[PDB]
Amino acid sequence: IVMSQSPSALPVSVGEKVTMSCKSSQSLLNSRTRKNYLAWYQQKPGQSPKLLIYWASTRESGVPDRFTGSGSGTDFTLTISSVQAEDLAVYYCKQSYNLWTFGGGTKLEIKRADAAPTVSIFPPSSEQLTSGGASVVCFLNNFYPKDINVKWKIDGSERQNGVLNSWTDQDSKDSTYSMSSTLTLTKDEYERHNSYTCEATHKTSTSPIVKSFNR
Amino acid sequence: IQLVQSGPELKKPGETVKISCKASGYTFTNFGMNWVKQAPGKGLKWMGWIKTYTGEPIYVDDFKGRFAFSLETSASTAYLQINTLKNEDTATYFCARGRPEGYVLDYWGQGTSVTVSSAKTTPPSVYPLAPGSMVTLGCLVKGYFPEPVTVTWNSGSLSSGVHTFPAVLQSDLYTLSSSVTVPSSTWPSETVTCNVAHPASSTKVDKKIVP
Ligand SMILES: O=c1[nH]cnc2c1ncn2[C@@H]1O[C@H](CO)[C@@H](O)[C@H]1O
Repeated sequence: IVMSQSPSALPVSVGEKVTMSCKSSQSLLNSRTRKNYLAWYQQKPGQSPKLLIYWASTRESGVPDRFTGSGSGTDFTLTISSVQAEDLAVYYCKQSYNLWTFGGGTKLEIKRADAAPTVSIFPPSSEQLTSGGASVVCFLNNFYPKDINVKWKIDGSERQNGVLNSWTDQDSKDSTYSMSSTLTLTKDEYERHNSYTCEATHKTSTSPIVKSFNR
Repeated sequence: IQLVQSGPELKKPGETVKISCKASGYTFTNFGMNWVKQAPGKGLKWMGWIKTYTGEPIYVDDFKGRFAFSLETSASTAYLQINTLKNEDTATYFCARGRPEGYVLDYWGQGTSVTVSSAKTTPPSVYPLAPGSMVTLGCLVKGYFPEPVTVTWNSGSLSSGVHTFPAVLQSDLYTLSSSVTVPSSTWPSETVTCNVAHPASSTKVDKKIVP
């Protein structure tokens, strides 16, 4: 019994109406009790999940009125009539027809104007080189939407191994995303090449945003 | 009704861990106790439950063999025992009570973090990130264990234009980077320093960013 949620992320504006869907691979309706065994849970960062809706459409005590669940059989929906700041969370559907299985979750994010990444590239520090290591670091800061790709090139050739990547969550202040990418090699390897390039691909630019340093 | 779980766990591969979950405010044996796994950046995975009345446990296929649910009913405590740990076991584990009206997980514990690594406690190396209208600086905090490290800029005085990237665990050690953006007219004129702390190793490091 597989639970499938879409979209995986959902850009919203405060105050507007939001809808997210859950589909089951098999019907969740108990004919014997005309009961659809499908619940909705909210999980904000760092917190434990919280039950919002059960039996597909019954609101848990205390849960505000702007949350409604609907649907039946294999197609279900969670609606937030007017979205508040306090509602940005991950929402999970969970079936309890046959065992208790969660869907993959839909994350609410704040929409805003598209922003191209600011790309910075940093040579290794003198103090790291004295240790024998050498990390080249690329920051892709304050972009929107969240999808982005980064490519490293050394002396004009694409490099894939040694690359470590990290992604922030949406920033609470300007609603943008950021990415860090670290290329780790030895001092000797680093001193063999001359040109280090970090190239970003993002929907705000028809060409890659490239930044580099020599030597 | 409250469910309180035990504290975070650090383990090497192969060992066992036992997590507890103490329940209060309700008749313990009237409701099932459930365990849910959540890997760091992933979703929720129901693991199974145990009937508190009769003590029989039920495991989903992925959790058969190595995992043990147990109870001490007189103390209203449920236990999760994970034997032969792997790195894929690194996750937060929640206990949660099952309410039969709805068949839902209505009250949850706060979660217990388990990290599996062959690393021993290791202090980080901290390195400045210097370039080459606005200028972006950074610090690289590399090769430490366990989490957390904390990073501030100018002893906390620098607030906006700062963000810190989530640590990633690669080859049993963590690495993270911080970023600060300041007006190009203010650096290197006004000094910028990253303050890094690693409590597990009592490490405190202040690193000035120089051009
Ligand atoms: O806490 C619990 N966790 C999991 N299953 C439970 C719990 N309590 C009752 N049931 C079981 O859920 C079935 C319907 O999905 C019921 O038949 C019951 O045996």
